[PDB]
Amino acid sequence: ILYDYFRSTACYRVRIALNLKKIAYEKIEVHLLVPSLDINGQILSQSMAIIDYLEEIHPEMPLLPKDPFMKATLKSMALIVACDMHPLNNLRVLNRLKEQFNANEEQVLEWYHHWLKTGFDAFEEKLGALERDKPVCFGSEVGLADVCLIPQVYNAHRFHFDMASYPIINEINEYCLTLPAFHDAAPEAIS
Amino acid sequence: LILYDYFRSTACYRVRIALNLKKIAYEKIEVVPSLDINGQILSQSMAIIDYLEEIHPEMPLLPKDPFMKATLKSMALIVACDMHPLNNLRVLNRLKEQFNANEEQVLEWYHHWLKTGFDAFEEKLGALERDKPVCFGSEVGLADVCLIPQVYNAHRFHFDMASYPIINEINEYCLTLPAFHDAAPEAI
Repeated sequence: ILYDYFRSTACYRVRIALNLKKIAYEKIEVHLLVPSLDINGQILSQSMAIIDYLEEIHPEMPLLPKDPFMKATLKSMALIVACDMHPLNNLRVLNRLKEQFNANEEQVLEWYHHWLKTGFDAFEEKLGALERDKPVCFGSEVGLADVCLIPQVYNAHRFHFDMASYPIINEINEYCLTLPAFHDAAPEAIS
Repeated sequence: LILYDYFRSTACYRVRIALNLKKIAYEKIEVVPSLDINGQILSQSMAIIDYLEEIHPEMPLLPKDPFMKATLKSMALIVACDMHPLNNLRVLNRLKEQFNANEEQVLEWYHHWLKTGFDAFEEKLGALERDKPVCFGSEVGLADVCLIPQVYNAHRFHFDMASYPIINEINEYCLTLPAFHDAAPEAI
């Protein structure tokens, strides 16, 4: 049982992860902990934690390489998104800017775009040191970094940030968006 | 094996601790954090620790049960994801740059995220069993490694921890152990 909010980036990651490794689950659409997984009564939060659990009980369709260093390297790229980007732009943060600072619309956008630039700069950076056979983050299979990247890029277009500066990312996103696992997990697919 | 380190960076504090718990020898350079493995560099504090845990399985920072392992992972994420990033220097600077925020406004911000996170953390703590002041069971783990340094940030910024009895017990206990004590910024 996945408890799901369709506008949630975190939830988008989980939805992709569940598809990629072809895990049979069961969705429960709610409003506004999401995502959260119910495992025979036992509830688990935090999208990165949720994904690592899946990865552990369902080792097939690995979202990470075996090489301990590469595994950690890809992980840290997923963290760039999940730690150095998403947290700053969460609805809760935008609202604090509005409460505390009565941020007008251009202000929220400038803030929001600021962390996009910083996060995509760093991401495309490390991206440039890896080799790939297709437009995925690394290698010849889609992984954890791609799982976290697609939802972040979705947010960026939604807030109309211009991706011109990030060719490799733009390619990977385009590629990934043609897989059912990604496509069917999109928020639009939900409604 | 090299660690680019800053003594008062709570992310590096997390890493220093894990290196100690695992008794891994390493060269420390005070400029982060970044781990330099034979010329190859790795950069996210949570990624680094996961690397230490795969490369050095012994002195496990997490239990074997997949659920409890995931559960403590998520508590660690409460801190690493829902707390620390919002209160990073770069963010505070941004508030003063974009909103010309003042001291007292920066503090209100900083404390709001402290409160929000500790509330959640203390919450999940209440559902868990322990035989000493650690997050879970009778051995320190990854959650402890992330909690202590966050707590340090809370004191450093004069945030009242009165409402988090368990957290406060854990912080106290863990700081009695050399692995934590010797990784603290004061020690550095």
